[PDB]
Amino acid sequence: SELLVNTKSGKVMGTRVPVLSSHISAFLGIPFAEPPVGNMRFRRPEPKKPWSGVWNASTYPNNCQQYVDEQFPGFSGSEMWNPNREMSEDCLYLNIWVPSPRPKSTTVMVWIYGGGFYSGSSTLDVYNGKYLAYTEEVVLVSLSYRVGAFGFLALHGSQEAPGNVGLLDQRMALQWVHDNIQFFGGDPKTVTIFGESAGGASVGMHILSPGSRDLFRRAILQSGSPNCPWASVSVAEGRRRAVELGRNLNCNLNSDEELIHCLREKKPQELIDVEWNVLPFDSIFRFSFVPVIDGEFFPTSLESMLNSGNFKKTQILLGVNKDEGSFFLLYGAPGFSKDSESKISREDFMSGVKLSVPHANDLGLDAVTLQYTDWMDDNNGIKNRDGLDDIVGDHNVICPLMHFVNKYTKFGNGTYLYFFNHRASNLVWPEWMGVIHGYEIEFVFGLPLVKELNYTAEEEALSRRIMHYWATFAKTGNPNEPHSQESKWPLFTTKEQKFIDLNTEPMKVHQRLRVQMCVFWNQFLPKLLNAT
Amino acid sequence: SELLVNTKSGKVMGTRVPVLSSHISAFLGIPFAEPPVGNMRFRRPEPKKPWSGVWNASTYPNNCQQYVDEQFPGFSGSEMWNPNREMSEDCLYLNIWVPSPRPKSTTVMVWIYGGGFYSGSSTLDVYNGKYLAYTEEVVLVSLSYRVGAFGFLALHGSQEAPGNVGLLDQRMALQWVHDNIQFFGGDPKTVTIFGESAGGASVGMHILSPGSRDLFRRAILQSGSPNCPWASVSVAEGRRRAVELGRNLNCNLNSDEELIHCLREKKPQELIDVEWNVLPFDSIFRFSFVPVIDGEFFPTSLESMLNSGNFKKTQILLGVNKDEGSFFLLYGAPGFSKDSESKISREDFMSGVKLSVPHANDLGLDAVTLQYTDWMDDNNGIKNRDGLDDIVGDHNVICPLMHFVNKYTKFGNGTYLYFFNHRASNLVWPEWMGVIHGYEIEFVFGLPLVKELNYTAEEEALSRRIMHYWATFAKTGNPNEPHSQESKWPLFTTKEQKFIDLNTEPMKVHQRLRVQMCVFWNQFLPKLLNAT
Ligand SMILES: O/N=C/c1nc(CCCCNc2c3c(nc4ccccc24)CCCC3)ccc1O
Ligand SMILES: O/N=C/c1nc(CCCCNc2c3c(nc4ccccc24)CCCC3)ccc1O
Ligand SMILES: O/N=C/c1nc(CCCCNc2c3c(nc4ccccc24)CCCC3)ccc1O
Ligand SMILES: O/N=C\c1nc(CCCCNc2c3c(nc4ccccc24)CCCC3)ccc1O
Ligand SMILES: *[C@@H]1O[C@H](CO)[C@@H](O)[C@H](O)[C@H]1NC(C)=O
Ligand SMILES: *[C@@H]1O[C@H](CO)[C@@H](O)[C@H](O)[C@H]1NC(C)=O
Ligand SMILES: *[C@@H]1O[C@H](CO)[C@@H](O)[C@H](O)[C@H]1NC(C)=O
Ligand SMILES: *[C@@H]1O[C@H](CO)[C@@H](O)[C@H](O)[C@H]1NC(C)=O
Ligand SMILES: [Cl-]
Repeated sequence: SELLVNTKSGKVMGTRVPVLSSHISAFLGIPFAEPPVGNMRFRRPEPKKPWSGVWNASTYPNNCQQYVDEQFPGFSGSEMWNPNREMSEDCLYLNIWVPSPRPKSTTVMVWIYGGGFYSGSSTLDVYNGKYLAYTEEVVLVSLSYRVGAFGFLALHGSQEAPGNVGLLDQRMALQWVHDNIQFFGGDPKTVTIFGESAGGASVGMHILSPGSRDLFRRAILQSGSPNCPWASVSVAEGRRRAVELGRNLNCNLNSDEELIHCLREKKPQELIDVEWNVLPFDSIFRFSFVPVIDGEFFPTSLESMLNSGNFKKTQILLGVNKDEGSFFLLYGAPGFSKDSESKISREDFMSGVKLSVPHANDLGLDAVTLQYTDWMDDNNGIKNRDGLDDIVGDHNVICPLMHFVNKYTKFGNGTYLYFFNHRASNLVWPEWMGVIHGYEIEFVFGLPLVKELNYTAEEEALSRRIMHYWATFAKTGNPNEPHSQESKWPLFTTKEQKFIDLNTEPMKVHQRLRVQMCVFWNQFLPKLLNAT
Repeated sequence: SELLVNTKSGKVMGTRVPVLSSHISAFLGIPFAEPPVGNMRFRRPEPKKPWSGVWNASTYPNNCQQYVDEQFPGFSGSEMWNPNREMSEDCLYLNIWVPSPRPKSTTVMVWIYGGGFYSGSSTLDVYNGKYLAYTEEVVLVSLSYRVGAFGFLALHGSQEAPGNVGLLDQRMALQWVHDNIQFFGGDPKTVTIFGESAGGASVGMHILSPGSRDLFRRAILQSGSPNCPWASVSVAEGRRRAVELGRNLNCNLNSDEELIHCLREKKPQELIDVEWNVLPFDSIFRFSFVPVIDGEFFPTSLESMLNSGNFKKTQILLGVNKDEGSFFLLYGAPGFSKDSESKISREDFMSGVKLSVPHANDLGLDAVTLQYTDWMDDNNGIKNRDGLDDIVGDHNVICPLMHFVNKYTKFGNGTYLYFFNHRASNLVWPEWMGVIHGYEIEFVFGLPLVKELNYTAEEEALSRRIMHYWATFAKTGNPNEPHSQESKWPLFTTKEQKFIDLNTEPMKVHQRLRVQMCVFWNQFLPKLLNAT
């Protein structure tokens, strides 16, 4: 039987699902950890102890407990990212799409969802793996992990809430795949982890963390990077927010044991209701419970590891979207509306600058402002909008990722960099928002191949071109098929720094993605804020 | 006679000079102060004691003791700036061109030479005033003042060497014009002072100084302004350079009397020969002995005075050239040469900005470098050269002037702003140097009118238009004749900030001359240097 598979933890029964006038096998909601429930909230995951009988792996599992975005109720553009399944702390499950008939020892890609480390689901419509698994004949795995305080509360010193456990949640799913993927046709020696936003930074953290390196072969990062200013926090700061979360619920605060114990008696949503109140500043693109640089998952500072070459040396394919930051301005900055062109007064631009670089002193705010303001036209509400759009995208995604791409490529065995700048013909968001953070995912996952979704012919062609790049890279370490006729995506090299546009037009090679702005973000401004 | 004039100090006898197939009157070498020699070296000028008989005022006077530029011996492009007659401390003379026949109470323009306060002469071929006085029917005066240590050695506290005496020289010539220009057909109620480089800052400094505000009606500043970073020093820095100048001549240093008595014993060129060894920094566009902010010529800081409106309220006309900095890099900065295009390596560019901003910490040099480097092309030697050229131009002339013009226009009674960017067809310097510091002077003074000088027909028109702009402004406060078909040079206003190009093509109006770079130079970099 194709759908009955005996794993190291027990038997599993999947389901035949249809894809594009064909079918493949799906195993949905396979447990890989013990439920982190009760006195195991905030604790490192423990391996799923084995079960008797047959797991019904035909339905998506629960979603992890997370903040639900209700800004625009019923709007598809926002709720495609919201939980589509009941929420529970019992969430550590994974999904598998296997081609039919089952391959022998074929390539495995493991999807890690974003959502800023406080949200995200493996069961979203847009992460439906059946299209990619079927089209590129790969075994496709959605893992899940604890987000928010449940996944990343960090009281360095405590063994009851040490931090990074949502990252260990993913490491443990990776280990599950290492021990079990062969039973589905997967080659555990040819496993590509990929992920977007917080998922891309996660990928980058498994590249960096020694405990994770040996559980996967290659790596893809989309709009995310380990060193992003939002992607981690120091031990002291994570202790602050953890204790501050307690104060916000009348938790006794003398000791970690008593603090932890209070927070474990709480209902999930009570933690979630106050989760955002622990941030140091009025922020945009900042999140309360993210990884901590602890000396265990992360041996030292992310930057010293990058200098020393202290990370996994492999091939990586990574990139960013044109307008990473627009979605965050819409939600968190004055002057932005989903229902107007969001032309931005000067006064609102000043406020958006403040909210966009939380940590900058006054001098740093003046530098940022100067760097992005056209002083022949400082009242042009569009240039003020796009300018602050660039600010958020450059500060939080593009420039952090270029720092990572340059540091990594000095030691890696091959880098491929892309600039995704197609705006979907069928987009539900306004034109000012541009190529939005997360909207390359639907092309990665083959959704433009569904005729009823009404993407254009050349959008289907772009999706197939992207899936193949991803898949060919996952098999071979190179997005291209060598000595084949299609134009060849070049290696990013230390010296020439090439990268490609990803869109419906023929390929274009460029060099030095956003150096001018990124020199500011990665070298000048850090020197400026450091000086006092 | 018409050439014999009884002044309040004695009779002078001028000479009849030809100009453009006509003739006018010239009174050369009229003395306006007592010769500041021996024991009156470094001291405030005293007014010329009256003489008996007829002063031969028919040949140019001596030039003040100055450093003579010898980098290009016999080369016309630099020789035209050097003394063209004997140098003497006995140099406090002025020259007057009067149209023939002698007008009744007409407009008076008093020229103030530049030269970084260490050099310059009233008697250069480009400062010949016969063309301007004849063509525009004005009475043209050119004064002189002590330069270098002789004029600006400052030991504040002392009345033997108090500083600024070169500015007082100018004032006393202005006062001589107020008292005797009526006898030459000049209207002492309608005197316009004008000058270039150090002369422009001098004009500007008289606007601010109270003891100078009544000796003229209105002001022209070319490529200089009072706040230029090379144009003044504190009393402490002046005293430091004065004591250090003594040290270089093993002068007694225990007291100002002892130090000054020692410096009055040395021959002029002994002082000159060490004058440059007192700068605090390896720098370009910096000069040893310049005006002091003493509390008396300037009652408070240049900035506070501009803020409180503590200056003369009238009409000013002012402007800059396109490539002010080129000349200073040629003489002082690596990779530059008079006989190559002077493509600049990244290395020489770094060395370049270090000499341009000698007062800057490392964060400041970084900011400058970030501000003028194209990081898509950081090794383009042309872009690096031009970049360095703009850094010197903007920092030393343009942006200092723009700060002055914005501050002045709040309180003034009318501002006119120019941007001179014609490159003379017969120029003897290389193309890379562009529109050079000082090279619109030949158009102000009508040199294109001389057929033998080999200008174009369109350069004569530009000079004729410039001269008429200058004269008309001096006579009325407005460069525009108020009917005059043409194209009217708009008033510069606080809000709209209009200026005009000066070149051979029809006048265009723009707004916010170099606002982008000047926000950096006037607002951000100073705040950075103060913060760190
Ligand atoms: O961007 N949203 C902007 C935004 N929304 C809300 C509505 C949801 C309730 C709290 N929820 C969030 C909070 C904060 N930041 C959030 C970011 C995303 C989603 C909810 C947030 C920071 C301050 C504390 C509360 C409130 C404040 C906001 O500032
Ligand atoms: O810190 N050191 C400061 C420094 N000083 C100089 C002046 C050198 C000779 C002046 N002679 C010239 C003048 C002018 N314009 C010129 C154009 C071309 C050539 C010579 C010119 C206009 C104003 C009057 C003098 C050069 C480089 C420096 O770096
Ligand atoms: O331009 N600086 C570069 C420079 N030049 C020279 C020319 C020889 C005479 C010195 N005399 C001048 C000095 C300076 N600047 C000058 C500019 C024009 C003409 C003579 C200068 C500044 C530094 C000290 C002396 C020597 C040393 C230099 O280090
Ligand atoms: O700033 N504080 C944070 C913040 N939180 C929210 C609430 C969650 C909605 C995120 N849901 C979206 C996601 C992504 N892309 C989106 C594009 C458009 C609309 C929603 C998107 C990609 C990564 C996964 C989630 C909104 C705006 C914010 O800025
Ligand atoms: C597994 O669950 C699905 C969903 O309800 C159902 O269709 C199927 O019959 C179940 N299988 C068994 C053996 O219970
Ligand atoms: C990767 O490593 C192999 C051998 O270890 C080497 O030959 C190859 O050139 C490397 N490729 C890149 C892109 O560094
Ligand atoms: C001044 O005197 C006469 C005019 O009376 C003139 O010709 C002469 O050249 C002048 N003096 C000198 C030294 O040139
Ligand atoms: C000041 O100038 C303005 C125009 O710039 C004009 O009203 C007048 O010339 C001056 N004002 C007074 C009160 O004299
Ligand atoms: Cl002393």
